[PDB]
Amino acid sequence: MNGTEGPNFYVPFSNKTGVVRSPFEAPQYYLAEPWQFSMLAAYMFLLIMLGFPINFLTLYVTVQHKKLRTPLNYILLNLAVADLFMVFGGFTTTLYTSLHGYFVFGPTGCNLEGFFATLGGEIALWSLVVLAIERYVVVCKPMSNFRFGENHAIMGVAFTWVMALACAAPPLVGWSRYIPEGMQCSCGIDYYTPHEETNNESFVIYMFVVHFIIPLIVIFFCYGQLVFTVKEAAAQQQESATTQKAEKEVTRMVIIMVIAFLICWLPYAGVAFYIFTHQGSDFGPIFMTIPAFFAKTSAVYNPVIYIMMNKQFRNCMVTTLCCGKNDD
Ligand SMILES: *[C@@H]1O[C@H](CO)[C@@H](O[C@@H]2O[C@H](CO)[C@@H](O[C@@H]3O[C@H](CO)[C@@H](O)[C@H](O)[C@@H]3O)[C@H](O)[C@H]2NC(C)=O)[C@H](O)[C@H]1NC(C)=O
Ligand SMILES: *[C@@H]1O[C@H](CO)[C@@H](O[C@@H]2O[C@H](CO)[C@@H](O[C@@H]3O[C@H](CO)[C@@H](O)[C@H](O)[C@@H]3O)[C@H](O)[C@H]2NC(C)=O)[C@H](O)[C@H]1NC(C)=O
Ligand SMILES: CCCCCCCCOCCOCCOCCOCCO
Ligand SMILES: *C/C=C(C)/C=C\C=C(C)\C=C\C1=C(C)CCCC1(C)C
Ligand SMILES: CCCCCCCCCCCC[N+](C)(C)[O-]
Ligand SMILES: [Zn+2]
Repeated sequence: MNGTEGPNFYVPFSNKTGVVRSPFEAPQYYLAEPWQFSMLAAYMFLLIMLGFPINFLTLYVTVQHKKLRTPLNYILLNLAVADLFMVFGGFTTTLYTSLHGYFVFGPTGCNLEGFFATLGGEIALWSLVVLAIERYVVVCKPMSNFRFGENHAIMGVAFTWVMALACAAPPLVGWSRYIPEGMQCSCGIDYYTPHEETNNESFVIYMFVVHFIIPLIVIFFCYGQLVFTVKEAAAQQQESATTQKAEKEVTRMVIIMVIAFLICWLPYAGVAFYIFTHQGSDFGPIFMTIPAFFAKTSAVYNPVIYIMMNKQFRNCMVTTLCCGKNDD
């Protein structure tokens, strides 16, 4: 056996030397150097100390400024909340797990870490869908005399929560399950075992198809409509050069957010898909540790892209932080 399966775990280390233990029962220092566990800990600590203030700040600045009530403003507020859930719901646990080198909080700890990570990632993915569609509607206005206003914004946000929970929750109640990965200090979906009792196989398929591929199809479609229009379907829409310059700011930003997501999550995606199609194969704990922990920057990069690429949000922020002068 290249790894060590247990009732509820899969250590990617051979147990021929009898050293393997359950990531729920004892430290995993046999897996790698303890200074590496300190690196993860240190890492999570930074993510928490960065993620807590940039998200809250985003959330706070948005609420405080009434003029910040467009679909973008709404979507980014939504991410800010999603990220605070990742930070406080998940990262605190992954931090503490890294410090002890195992899930001292047992499977309940693992569920927290896996849930909020999955939730935050998916909320970001589906939010991208809502934005692309909003860019589509606002930049090409295909449907009739329609208004993607505040009302749809709310419906947009609720929508992201629905899809994301459709992915993150089922493994909490019997469809697949959260399971330790890599050095055993973070938890992901079970790509590792078939465990037919929780119908693992069918969940992983559902996840990759509905919670990765489909959303990418939708965004790709929208991206199609925008390239086309910015080309020859907009010169007939008489888009005044004055609005386009502000609607191109926002369009560029969404595109960057989409690229950042791919940069952040594809590596995890690939390893997961690999493991899934090579169960039992010989891979170490480092194979998934790097992509998994890297993906956790998803809790941080969005508000930063926001601050850096949306002048209106930026100015409001400086205003909030400087009190009065640097508004809404
Ligand atoms: C655990 O990992 C090892 C690799 O580290 C996997 O073992 C590999 O298994 C394949 C078959 O699935 C072996 O291929 C066979 O090679 C012989 C040559 O003697 C050939 O006649 C067969 O037709 C076939 O091609 C491969 O050699 C083997 N690698 C080694 C060196 O062990 C294994 O599948 C993984 N899981 C298990 C079973 O523990
Ligand atoms: C990796 O292999 C090691 C041993 O190579 C596994 O740990 C060992 O597990 C055995 C069987 O559970 C333990 O033996 C116990 O013996 C008493 C006899 O009084 C019996 O009453 C128990 O039911 C049990 O059979 C043994 O203590 C333990 N060895 C130690 C101390 O490490 C280990 O479980 C394997 N990794 C995993 C968790 O898959
Ligand atoms: C230098 C990399 C060459 C190895 C490429 C292997 C391609 C095997 O096709 C499998 C299809 O998987 C999708 C993308 O492939 C990337 C790695 O494949 C591993 C499968 O998870
Ligand atoms: C640090 C902990 C992590 C990364 C735990 C779990 C992550 C997932 C189950 C991720 C799922 C996916 C997302 C969020 C978006 C890209 C596709 C996906 C299905 C791999
Ligand atoms: C539905 C399939 C999606 C798979 C996405 C794959 C992205 C590639 C990322 C690196 C994976 C390569 N590998 C084998 C080292 O894991
Ligand atoms: Zn409306």
